[PDB]
Amino acid sequence: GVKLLDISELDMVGAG
Amino acid sequence: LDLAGPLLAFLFRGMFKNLLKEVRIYAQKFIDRGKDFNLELAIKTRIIS
Amino acid sequence: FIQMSVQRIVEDAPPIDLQAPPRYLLKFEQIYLSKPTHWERDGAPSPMMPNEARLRNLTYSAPLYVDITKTVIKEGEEQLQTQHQKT
Repeated sequence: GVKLLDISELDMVGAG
Repeated sequence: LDLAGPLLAFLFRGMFKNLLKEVRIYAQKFIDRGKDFNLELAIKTRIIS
Repeated sequence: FIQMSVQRIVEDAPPIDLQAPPRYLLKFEQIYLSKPTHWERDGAPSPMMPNEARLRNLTYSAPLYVDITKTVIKEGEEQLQTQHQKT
């Protein structure tokens, strides 16, 4: 099954 | 009755196929150059999105 | 669709095999979604509410990440398996 990630585990790689 | 689920699955199949084709092309390009491809640049995220 | 069919579409995809020789394998294993978030021009994630999506003409979307194991064999009878978490 698909796991859920919280917003704190989203690294700021989308900005780099 | 194809609802949102089967329908979106049908699209996601073709789009994931196209993503795998894209990373195949990129990885073959850079392997034939003799050097290791960066996986993160191989992925064109805008296919699915 | 989200909980099961996406993971199945990923799992039944054939792993990618590449040559020049240096053999490369790619395999996708596990799937992740976060709650629908939005990055502004600063690239800072924030939880996006549907009213904001209606108002600012955004798409109420959640990013999708996948764990990817690349197994490279340099025809030396060794396999280096490097794992990228949450790609």
